[PDB]
Amino acid sequence: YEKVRIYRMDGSYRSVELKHGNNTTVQQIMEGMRLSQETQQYFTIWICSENLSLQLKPYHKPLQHVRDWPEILAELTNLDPQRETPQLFLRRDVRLPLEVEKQIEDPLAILILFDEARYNLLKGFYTAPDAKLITLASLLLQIVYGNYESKKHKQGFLNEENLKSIVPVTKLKSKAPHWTNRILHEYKNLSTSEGVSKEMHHLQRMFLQNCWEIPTYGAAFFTGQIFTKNHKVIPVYVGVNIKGLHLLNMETKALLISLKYGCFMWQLGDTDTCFQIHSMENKMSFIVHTKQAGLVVKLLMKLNGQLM
Amino acid sequence: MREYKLVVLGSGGVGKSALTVQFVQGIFVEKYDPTIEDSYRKQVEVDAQQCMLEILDTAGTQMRDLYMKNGQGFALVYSITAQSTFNDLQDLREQILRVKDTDDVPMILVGNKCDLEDERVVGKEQGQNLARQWNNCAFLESSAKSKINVNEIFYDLVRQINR
Ligand SMILES: Nc1nc2c(ncn2[C@@H]2O[C@H](COP(=O)(O)OP(=O)(O)NP(=O)(O)O)[C@@H](O)[C@H]2O)c(=O)[nH]1
Ligand SMILES: *Cc1c(O)ccc2cc(-c3ccco3)ccc12
Ligand SMILES: [Mg+2]
Repeated sequence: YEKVRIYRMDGSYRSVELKHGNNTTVQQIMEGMRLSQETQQYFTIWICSENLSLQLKPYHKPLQHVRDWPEILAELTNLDPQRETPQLFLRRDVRLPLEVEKQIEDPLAILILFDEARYNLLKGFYTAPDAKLITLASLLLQIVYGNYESKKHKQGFLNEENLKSIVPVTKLKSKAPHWTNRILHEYKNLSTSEGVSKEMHHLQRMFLQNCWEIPTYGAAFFTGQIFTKNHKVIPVYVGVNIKGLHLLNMETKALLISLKYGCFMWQLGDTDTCFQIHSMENKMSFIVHTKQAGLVVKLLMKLNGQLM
Repeated sequence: MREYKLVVLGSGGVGKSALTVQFVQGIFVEKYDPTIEDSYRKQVEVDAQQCMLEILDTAGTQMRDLYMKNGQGFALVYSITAQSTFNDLQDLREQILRVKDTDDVPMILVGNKCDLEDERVVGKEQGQNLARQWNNCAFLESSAKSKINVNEIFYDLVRQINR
């Protein structure tokens, strides 16, 4: 029989039988997982290589996307396909309303969402102030390392090797080493406070609660370029989520602009290779050049239309 | 952070997945979904060391030769309610030593479903007796449902790999 590995962001995977070979659909693969109809509604199958991630649809055949990946890369990116082998992932549905996520109680759905959120945080895709990042680091210490012990954690426990797993990689160098005392204090408060539940799925939901207010939470990230007003090229990540549109500098992950639905407008370029954004009251306009502009605008239209 | 490659082997239905999922995710898997091949990752602390565990959850039937070539520690699980699953582990122990070409292989004998004390078919002494023949191999009676002897299955394999 045929089988495929469905990965998650932490490196784990689950093998699923392909009853219909490469004609098997996302819907049929989702049924092959160990997910109830409660756990299943929050997630879907993505196909991602190192520099292109695509959320698939229930009717899509993911193995044919793997087969056609060099042509998909050439249509949506300017990458060379020889360094990009795609894999199939189980990830949060980009259309999942935040209001629906906030009502989730299932421990498995929480851990899957938590693991994806932690992956985005450590990679730097979550832009947030220092206090929010320090709180997230303290929760990761409780989740991963357990209860705080002064014997074990008070001094020289938060080296770069241990700091890397609790803070964004973009802050690990010139910001995180100044955070250790504030991180351990909140870590100690978490453990010594019996008013907060040490249940695993309860701690993971606390982590997500802090992530739900980050502007880029749950965003699908596309790749593009903008030109500076005397013109310089700036590679950017184009993040589209249920809140709106966000631009990150590709090199630094710094948040260039964050726009909520109803405060900006979009228009697809005539050549499909770009889209323009008009902000309200900001009275400014920028254009993002990307071969994914056709997907960015379509996703923007659906996620805007979802909000009532 | 040192990486540890652990492999959970045994016949079907013994609770290989339920033990792994309880350990990694803290959930008790109730439904019986026969495994093809699942892999899990989990960071733990064994003897003041941060360890990255890669736990391979295998099929009750089967690619078995590759699991043993690559795996560093092996949990051999049976159900105390099924005699045949106990009998099957002798071949697994012997085949592991064959692929490794040595008897010094990190290994633990696990009698699962010890919460079903009434449905017990395999006694505790018979399990200890088996681990004795296996060059004084580690032995635990565990329960994925009651969270009894779950973490120390994998902690003990880490310690055996470190020695
Ligand atoms: N009462 C009880 N039931 C258990 C225990 N461990 C597993 N089970 C039950 O036994 C059944 C089979 O468990 P499972 O983990 O799928 O075993 P498996 O070895 O992974 N099967 P396979 O080899 O086909 O993948 C499930 O219904 C599960 O709930 C236990 O400690 N106590
Ligand atoms: C066209 C469409 C609809 O209808 C729903 C969801 C979509 C998601 C994407 C996407 C997510 C990550 C990358 O692309 C694209 C199109 C979608
Ligand atoms: Mg199993």
